Amino acid sequence: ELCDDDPPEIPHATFKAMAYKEGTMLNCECRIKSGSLYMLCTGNSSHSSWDNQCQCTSPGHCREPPPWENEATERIYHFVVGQMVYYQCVQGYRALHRGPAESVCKMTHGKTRW
Amino acid sequence: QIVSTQSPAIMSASPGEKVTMTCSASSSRSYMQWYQQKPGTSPKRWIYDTSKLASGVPARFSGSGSGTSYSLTISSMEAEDAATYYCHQRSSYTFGGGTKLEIKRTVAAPSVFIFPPSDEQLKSGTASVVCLLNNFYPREAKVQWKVDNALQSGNSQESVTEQDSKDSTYSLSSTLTLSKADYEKHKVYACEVTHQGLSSPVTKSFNR
Amino acid sequence: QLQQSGTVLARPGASVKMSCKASGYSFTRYWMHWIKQRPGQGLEWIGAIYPGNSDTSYNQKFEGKAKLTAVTSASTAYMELSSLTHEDSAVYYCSRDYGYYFDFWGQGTTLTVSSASTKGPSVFPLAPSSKSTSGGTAALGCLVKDYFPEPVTVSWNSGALTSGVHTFPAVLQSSGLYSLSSVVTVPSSSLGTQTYICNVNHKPSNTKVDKRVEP
Ligand SMILES: *[C@@H]1O[C@H](CO)[C@@H](O[C@@H]2O[C@H](CO)[C@@H](O[C@@H]3O[C@H](CO)[C@@H](O)[C@H](O)[C@@H]3O)[C@H](O)[C@H]2NC(C)=O)[C@H](O)[C@H]1NC(C)=O
Repeated sequence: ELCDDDPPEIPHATFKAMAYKEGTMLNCECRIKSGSLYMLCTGNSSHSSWDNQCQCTSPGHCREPPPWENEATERIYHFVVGQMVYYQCVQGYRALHRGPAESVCKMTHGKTRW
Repeated sequence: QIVSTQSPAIMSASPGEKVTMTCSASSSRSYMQWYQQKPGTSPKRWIYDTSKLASGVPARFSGSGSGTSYSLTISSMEAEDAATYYCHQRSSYTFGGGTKLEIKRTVAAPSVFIFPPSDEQLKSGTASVVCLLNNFYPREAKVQWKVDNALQSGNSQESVTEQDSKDSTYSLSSTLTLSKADYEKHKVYACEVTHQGLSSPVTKSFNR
Repeated sequence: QLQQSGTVLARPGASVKMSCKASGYSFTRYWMHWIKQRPGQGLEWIGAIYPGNSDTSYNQKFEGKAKLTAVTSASTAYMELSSLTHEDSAVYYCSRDYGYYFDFWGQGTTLTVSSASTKGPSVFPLAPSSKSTSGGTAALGCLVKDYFPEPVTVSWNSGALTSGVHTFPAVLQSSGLYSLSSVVTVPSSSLGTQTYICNVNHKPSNTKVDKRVEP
């Protein structure tokens, strides 16, 4: 139940999820040989946590993982169906839409979309 | 690098018996996965995150463990469960050695047959003597070759079928491979069979 | 979903490239794993690849033996396998990674590595006699000898006979060729009335023989 679609890139906007849903995959990129590819948000009946840790060289949901030694750009997540992110306007001023609610994953008759 | 080890390698269960199989880590782990595999197919997800069953996995199966010691458990054993189970972890992606689970049933004595080399094979210059042990349980059997009361070694190969789908039995062939020269140099060809279901050792033979 | 290339043959020292064509999902967004399984033995992790940026990772045993690549425009993952030995003869699986577990696998690719060349089997009868009788039962069969590669196929009476048939796994001989026996148990009384023919088919060599077995 993973969203095979990337969130829409809106001009003058930054998209971030507050809480990541159980099943989310964050790839670990910067290099990091030994092992450790991505991090899985998963846990038992009572808890939620990110499974692995990532090195580098050259409530029902998980909380955003703390930045590691080398990580570029906005993180390339792999979200799950039903995950919701929020857009924020930084220095670009437009707020004709009062109540902010967009970007959710839905299974539209077989294919995932934002 | 993390390394999984499974115990046992092979185990038998009568229908209804509780079955338990163990997998232990060389270094601490958070979760353990199990996969199932039957001959001629791909491994299939079975248990993930230590205790969580995948879709379609029977309620009889449960998963347990933490730290460096984990286990798969079948509460009541059913025919459908005979398989190999591989433990697996998402830290370094190594697999365990696998536990092969089989059906335990009452002892059955092997029927013992011997076949002399066909006439057609003797033209090509080779002789194969075939000893067949049919429909027995359990798998453990010893077969030996003796030519003119001389114990042979190094020149025979064995083949064993998987557990039959209805009988739950095993069949075994032993083949003595010799040159036409060696074959004619001798007289008596003996197949010597040792099995739980017999008053061992039983000898099936023929004179050339 | 996950379609792998057909059975490969190779000689010691050679290389081989097998494929795994993904379909029905975004090839870019998922890790692709490769897994070895030697005849009889267990599963071995070869490595993984992210086709979005070709970030690969390997098991230490296969650092210089396996090479993992992908062609995004084809939706196909590849694995090249160098300086092949007998210990590379196995079944190779590609599978998609769902984080929790590997959720889809290919049907696998059988690599056989040998210096033997394709050879059809010799089929010898295993004739029933007093030896080869056990009470009410008699046992008869076919010896399928000296063939390469696997598989051979054996049926009895054009597939009419099924009960009592045991066809043993092939054993690799020291000469480099495979061999097996196919065997069936019947009533001793039906040995006079019923006629018994094994049908041995070896597609790799286009050979096929029907052998009649009799007392
Ligand atoms: C899944 O559920 C368990 C069950 O409660 C979660 O609770 C606790 O998890 C922590 C691990 O971060 C464990 O804390 C440890 O406790 C021992 C014994 O008191 C202590 O000596 C250590 O210093 C450590 O802090 C604790 O065992 C465990 N609680 C219970 C009651 O078992 C757990 O977080 C979840 N799973 C995992 C893998 O953490």
